[PDB]
Amino acid sequence: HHGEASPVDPLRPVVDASIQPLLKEHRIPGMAVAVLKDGKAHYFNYGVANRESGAGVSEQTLFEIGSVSKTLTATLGAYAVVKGAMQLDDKASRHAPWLKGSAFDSITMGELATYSAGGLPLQFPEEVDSSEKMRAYYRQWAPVYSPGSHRQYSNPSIGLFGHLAASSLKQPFAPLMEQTLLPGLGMHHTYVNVPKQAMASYAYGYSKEDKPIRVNPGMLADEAYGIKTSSADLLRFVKANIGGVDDKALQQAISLTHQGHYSVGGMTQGLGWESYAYPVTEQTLLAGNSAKVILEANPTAAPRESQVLFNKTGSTNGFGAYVAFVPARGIGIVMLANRNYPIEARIKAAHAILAQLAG
Ligand SMILES: Nc1nc2c(ncn2[C@@H]2O[C@H](COP(=O)(O)O)[C@@H](O)[C@H]2O)c(=O)[nH]1
Repeated sequence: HHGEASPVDPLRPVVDASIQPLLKEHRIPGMAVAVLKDGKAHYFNYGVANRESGAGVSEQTLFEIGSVSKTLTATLGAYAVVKGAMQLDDKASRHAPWLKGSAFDSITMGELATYSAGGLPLQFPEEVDSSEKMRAYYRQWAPVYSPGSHRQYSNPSIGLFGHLAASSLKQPFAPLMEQTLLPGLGMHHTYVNVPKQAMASYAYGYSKEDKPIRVNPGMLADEAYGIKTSSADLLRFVKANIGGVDDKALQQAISLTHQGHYSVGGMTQGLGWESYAYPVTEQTLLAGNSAKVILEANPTAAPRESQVLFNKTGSTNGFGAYVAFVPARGIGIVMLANRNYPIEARIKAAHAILAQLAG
């Protein structure tokens, strides 16, 4: 492209300098990046969304965001709190009579949401592939740790929280999310189930062997890791987490997702969101998002006292996402890739970009 005008956005060189080495190094087919600064959204797009169509990534491209979905699930849950349909200290079996008689008689909704129920695993056992088998699994589950004592990052945990939260509101999760929560968040290009009308915008994910893949149906996938969104919509969510929204209940729910419950090292666990004192060292940010924190059980420590950075990683077999933002500084970043590349790479690059945005 020698002789073409270079893009005019003065933030382009900052983003490029961090993102282009990322795409080359881990051979990422496409990434949509969106950045907030001084009340304005800046979109930077790289590569291709679908190798069959050759279509370039844009801020309208739909990516799987994996566990970033948990921030939306948690917001739905907080929304049920605000509406009075549940409290975080409710026993889980209050909201599901099929749970009465089990350990979930003594486990709170809050503990489900914050992966501190007592050692629920990261994933369902593979044989748990139906709603009936799911119910059986929960009723027979044996607590490993006492409730509240340990964080074990778990899809069955926040998955069940999302599920009972929607049950408290007398609506199935996916319609509730798409019809009430997401439109209130201004997220009109975000889906649990991507409709016919929007499929052409849906990227393919790409495995380590460069095979085109999309997320597999699994139990409570909708609740735990099943959202598809664009970088523009996700930046609207960042903005909603900073400036707020017009729906009064949704506004409260957003604030509730920021409230800390406990900490692990420098990370403080909120509802969905994980938070850090800002400015935050790269090492601290990497530690909070490390294999140790993600994969193994960690003891719960006292939460950080209520400036702050909020963040969440998301991954599926073919996608890698990350979002971080600092409300006190009006800055944020959304990075959505159609390849599941290392979390450490995501944090380092976001780290770097946010630091230059902070000025
Ligand atoms: N070893 C292992 N890693 C997982 C499993 N599920 C997700 N991960 C990884 O854990 C990290 C965090 O997931 P995320 O929070 O980004 O969805 C990602 O690197 C993701 O690929 C799993 O079942 N086993």
